[PDB]
Amino acid sequence: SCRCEGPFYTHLGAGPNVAAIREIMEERFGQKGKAIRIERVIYTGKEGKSSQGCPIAKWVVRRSSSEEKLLCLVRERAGHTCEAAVIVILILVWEGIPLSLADKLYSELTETLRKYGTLTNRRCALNEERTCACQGLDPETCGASFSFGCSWSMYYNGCKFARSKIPRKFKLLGDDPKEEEKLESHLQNLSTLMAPTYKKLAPDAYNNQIEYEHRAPECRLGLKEGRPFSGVTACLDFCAHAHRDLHNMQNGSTLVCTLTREDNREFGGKPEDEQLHVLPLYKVSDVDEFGSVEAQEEKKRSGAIQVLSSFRRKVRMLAEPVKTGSDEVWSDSEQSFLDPDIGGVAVAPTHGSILIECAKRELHATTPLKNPNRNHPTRISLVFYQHKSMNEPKHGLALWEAKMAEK
DNA sequence: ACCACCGGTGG
DNA sequence: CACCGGTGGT
Ligand SMILES: O=C(O)CNC(=O)C(=O)O
Ligand SMILES: [Fe+2]
Ligand SMILES: [Zn+2]
Ligand SMILES: [Zn+2]
Ligand SMILES: [Zn+2]
Repeated sequence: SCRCEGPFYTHLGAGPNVAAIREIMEERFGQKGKAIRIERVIYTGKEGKSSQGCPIAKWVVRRSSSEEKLLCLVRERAGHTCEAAVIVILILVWEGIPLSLADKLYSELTETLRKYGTLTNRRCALNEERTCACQGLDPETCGASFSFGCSWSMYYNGCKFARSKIPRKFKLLGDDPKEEEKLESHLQNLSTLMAPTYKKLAPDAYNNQIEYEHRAPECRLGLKEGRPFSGVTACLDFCAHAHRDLHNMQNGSTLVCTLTREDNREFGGKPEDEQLHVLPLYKVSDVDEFGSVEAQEEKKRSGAIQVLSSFRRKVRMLAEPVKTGSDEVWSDSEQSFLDPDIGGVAVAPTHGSILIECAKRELHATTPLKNPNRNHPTRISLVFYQHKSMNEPKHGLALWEAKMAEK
């Protein structure tokens, strides 16, 4: 209840002040002090974008040291003094899965998806004018998104598998059952590993996604009781333009596991290239977690908060909209950088890291790669989610069979 | 409003 | 190659 600004929700969760969040996260993660970093971010509502307008970052929150284990972005709600005055927006576990696992997933998923992977077009693959080339213009190499598990379907108002006699949640090109089983095993195993981390760090969101686990098990991933996830998307060097995951269930979240190219697996030192995760409607604070101006200035000079970097680069523009050859034009971010209130708070997720955010409510995006290449990607993101209305047994078979019966 | 959306099956 | 039809967002 409230009687006292951006989307309001508390399932990640929330408290009367920044200090309360620290207690909450210290309790959840188990460690105290340095291990947990909290950045205050400010919702401006003014979207950061290039002149074209594709995703851009204005600030990059980077892991400060090996000591930093948990990053939490918090939004202090303008004018509130209640028990949910400050809410958690993003949680990032730098050391999310074992590094040997992360190395092995990188290789295996890249190899499997490049040869047997089947494309999944998405509106967020393109800018508003549907004329950009953020993915790269080589069909064999361009960044791409692949969708697996279950997903919601307007045609059934439920799982897309409502008619499927034994559906293939991990359909690869053509036929090969053995390749699909191998891909299934990796992502099933990873789903299984990630659930307890999700329970631990975002229990309220985890609990919501678990409610109907026993009613619709056919629409859940994972091999062990506690199955919050329904679908997985693999994004290889994919530039996701600013969007919200509107199909996701209410009061849940998305877990994003990041895998990086081999030149970007050591703490510190720059790889080139690098893909960023962006909240285009936020700016960073004047002040650090505990309210010190000097402290936040130190982070800026040390690079824990990297202040970008207005650019003027050259890029491709398609002569005709994709609509569901090209010319060079130069892209600019001068205007987003002129306005202190135009947002673009980004994080640089590491190899093996796990990012938690309410992707349904928060506008978000990933930056385009300099030279996208899905066959040897700079970044692979593994995005775990549950869509709305995935609460019926057997992929909603009964419902549709019954709805068509009355006709 | 109203355009435009992380597919599948039978034929 | 053609039916099935929910709903946020500028
Ligand atoms: O790649 C991640 O950081 C973000 N992924 C998405 O926003 C998505 O595919 O819906
Ligand atoms: Fe998304
Ligand atoms: Zn673009
Ligand atoms: Zn309040
Ligand atoms: Zn299903």
